[PDB]
Amino acid sequence: KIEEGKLVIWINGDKGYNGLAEVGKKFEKDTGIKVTVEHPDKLEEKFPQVAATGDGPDIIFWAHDRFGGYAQSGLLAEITPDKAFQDKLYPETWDAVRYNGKLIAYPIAVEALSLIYNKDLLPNPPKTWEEIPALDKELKAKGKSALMFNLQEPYFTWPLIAADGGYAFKYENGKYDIKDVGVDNAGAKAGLTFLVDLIKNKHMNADTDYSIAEAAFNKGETAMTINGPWAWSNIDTSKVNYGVTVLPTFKGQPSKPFVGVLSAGINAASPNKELAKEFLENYLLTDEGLEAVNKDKPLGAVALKSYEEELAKDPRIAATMENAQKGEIMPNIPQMSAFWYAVRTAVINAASGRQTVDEALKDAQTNAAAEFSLQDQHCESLSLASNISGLQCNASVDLIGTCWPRSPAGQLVVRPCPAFFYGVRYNTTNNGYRECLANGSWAARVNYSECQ
Amino acid sequence: AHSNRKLMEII
Ligand SMILES: OC[C@H]1O[C@H](O[C@H]2[C@H](O)[C@@H](O)[C@@H](O)O[C@@H]2CO)[C@H](O)[C@@H](O)[C@@H]1O
Repeated sequence: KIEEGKLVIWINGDKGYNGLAEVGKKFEKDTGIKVTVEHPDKLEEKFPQVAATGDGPDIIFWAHDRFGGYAQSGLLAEITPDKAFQDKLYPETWDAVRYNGKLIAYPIAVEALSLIYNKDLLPNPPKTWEEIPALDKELKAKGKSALMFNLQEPYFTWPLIAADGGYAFKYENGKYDIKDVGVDNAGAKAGLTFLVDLIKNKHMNADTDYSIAEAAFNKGETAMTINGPWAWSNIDTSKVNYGVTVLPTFKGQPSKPFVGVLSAGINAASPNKELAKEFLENYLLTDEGLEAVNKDKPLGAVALKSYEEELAKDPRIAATMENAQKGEIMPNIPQMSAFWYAVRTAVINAASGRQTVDEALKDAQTNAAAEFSLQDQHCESLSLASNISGLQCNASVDLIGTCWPRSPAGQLVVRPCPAFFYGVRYNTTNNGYRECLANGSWAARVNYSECQ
Repeated sequence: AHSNRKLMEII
């Protein structure tokens, strides 16, 4: 249900979709192809759902990290530009959009989070994070808040968590180690501890999301925010006298923003592949094409050599890139979505008080690694019916903590009924039955109707 | 126990 002879593009909401729409109009009456730009919610999870059944957009615009995941599902068509086109862009930005050696998207621009401050409210910005509590109770007197940023997305809070010692996956021998997740070490705790300290002291609202912190800075109510290059145009509309600068440093260590490369991937199920190609290559990735989007919302540092020479002299890009230099580029492995979600959970729970940091982070460790919880790791080993020819249900646990050992498919598995003297678990003469199904998955339901 | 019979009926 995604038609031919027309281009439908999906970009994030905060990006320059209007500038991209202007590039669409230029392309519309140059060939004769209808180009329309949409910006839907949860776009980065919508796409792998709609496109997975042949029906996504033609082009999708996201940070390079999500693309690795999509690539694996084969939602993205592999793009082959002649080596002569690849010269227009910086050679290293092509690596960002590489998965299994296949080039999967076109690198557009580099964005990293920067500390934006109000030159008027705060003349000299804070070098460290520890001085913010001190420099808030000062501003709170004069009816203002010191620091406000989106606490709802991990992309924003992670630079702080990462500052001391935290990281996603350890880069070992030209690769990423997926069992090794440092989302919960000493440095990661110190980061999230101090972040909660700001909430459980009324320095920052744990409610605060994007448009809230966005509107407040533009009204002139908050001293500092943390945002990306896209944010700059609304701060211009409001005509605040502002400065983009390096993020504060926590425990002497610099803050480590994860750095994204905005990329454009072509939908595999799309029939308009070459049509899209000529749009991106010939129209979008060019001086005017990138100027249009940058006119709408600033892109950060672009990947296009020619245009970047110009953007380079902008003092705001200088600070953006100086921040990116302290941080790391995102991995584009599929385990990233797990990591991101693993942290969203943790930061949310810690913020609301739902969990103490150590608890929230231990869960985050489990989630990002995608392993069993401490409680359940002992099910892993179990497979009391094994050395298996054919399909299997892998050792799993159910919602009571009953291990279901690895079994060949199409077989009724039996395990003793749990019972509980208060917390204390024990086994009865009775049996819980569960079928390891013919297709290799455990039956959703465990028949526990005999343990009375 | 009780909040665990309730669980086991659903589970
Ligand atoms: O918050 C986790 C989120 O971070 C990244 O998404 C960013 C994106 O890179 C930015 O350009 C901007 O639009 O904000 C987004 C989130 O607020 C990751 O790319 C994404 O996987 C992850 O969900």
